Amino acid sequence: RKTVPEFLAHLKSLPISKIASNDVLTICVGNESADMDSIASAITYSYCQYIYNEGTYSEEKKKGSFIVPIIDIPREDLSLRRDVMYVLEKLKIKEEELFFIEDLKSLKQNVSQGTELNSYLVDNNDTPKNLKNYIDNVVGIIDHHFDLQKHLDAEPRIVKVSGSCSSLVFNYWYEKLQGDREVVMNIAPLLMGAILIDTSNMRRKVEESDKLAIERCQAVLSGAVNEVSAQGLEDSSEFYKEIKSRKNDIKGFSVSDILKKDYKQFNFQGKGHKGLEIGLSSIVKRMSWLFNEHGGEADFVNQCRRFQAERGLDVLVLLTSWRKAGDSHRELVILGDSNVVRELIERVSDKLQLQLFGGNLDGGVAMFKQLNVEATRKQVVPYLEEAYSNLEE
Ligand SMILES: [Mn+2]
Repeated sequence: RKTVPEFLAHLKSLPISKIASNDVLTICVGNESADMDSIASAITYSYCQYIYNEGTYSEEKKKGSFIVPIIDIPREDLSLRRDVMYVLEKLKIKEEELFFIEDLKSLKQNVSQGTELNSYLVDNNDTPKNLKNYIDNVVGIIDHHFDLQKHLDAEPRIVKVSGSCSSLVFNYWYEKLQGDREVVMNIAPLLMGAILIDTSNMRRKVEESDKLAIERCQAVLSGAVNEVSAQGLEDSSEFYKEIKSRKNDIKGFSVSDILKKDYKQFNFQGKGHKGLEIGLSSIVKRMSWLFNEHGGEADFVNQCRRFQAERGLDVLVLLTSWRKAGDSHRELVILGDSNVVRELIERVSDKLQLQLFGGNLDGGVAMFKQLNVEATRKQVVPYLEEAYSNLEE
């Protein structure tokens, strides 16, 4: 019975032909932002599949093959997620045991050209754009984002409301593993990392899936007890503070690091035959902090324009958020051609309750207080998409 690092090291020790089966190599990948949820969900799916197939739950059912968990970023970018590093350290998962974009490319390169590369998707429901030329078929989906209604024949195909995708992944596998306590012990830090960050320690965005996953972890982590003490929840709170603090820590990172470490890119289809290439970076510190840490407004904006150019974007959006004295604050900063950016912002300003504090839409760089403090990137993207659909051409 291998632990999670032992399972990962075992995959690393195998020839690709023993990972693949009948000319199919199967992976599981999260989304291009590679946050805690994407990383935890991918590793969990893959590890649970391994345990399931090796065990007696799968008897008189038949056993597939290994699933390689993928983290969809360059290996070097892992360190930008200090919260994730901390949680991986708790499980003794070494970075050299994990599989990143480089590894997936080496896989695709080192396997025969006739071998199909099929993917489970977790924390997304269509293939990340950067992997479209690597992945042949989507075979299963577990996600909690807007349902794009693709891959309707996926097995499983779970796209449902959840604070954390990881809750859905875990509950799915927990049933199949008949509550296997060892598995739960072996993944709990990674699972709870994702659930607690995504739900702000089970205080925001909580759904029945998250409540169930937590209940299941508590039962195991407690073991045999005559009464339930406060200690488990106290430990959960200390762990939350550690991960939240580290997610909130971007000191010492470059502007490019900050922009790329929680980033999603889209192409919006509009009335024009050419779409809008748009990237959105979600950031944990306010603009004045960012400026002060990065040589000032001018220097900071210069580095943003560089990142925009490098990623081939028509529009770059920065979404900041933070909490102070118990209250949420948000800002939205947009960079792009004055025409498109003015029209987009003018169409979403009411819903997002945007108040200009710097720049000018006509210059193509503008900075807004966002008084709709409930709206995250998950909401902002469709608002912008709708706005873009209304633009003439
Ligand atoms: Mn998620």
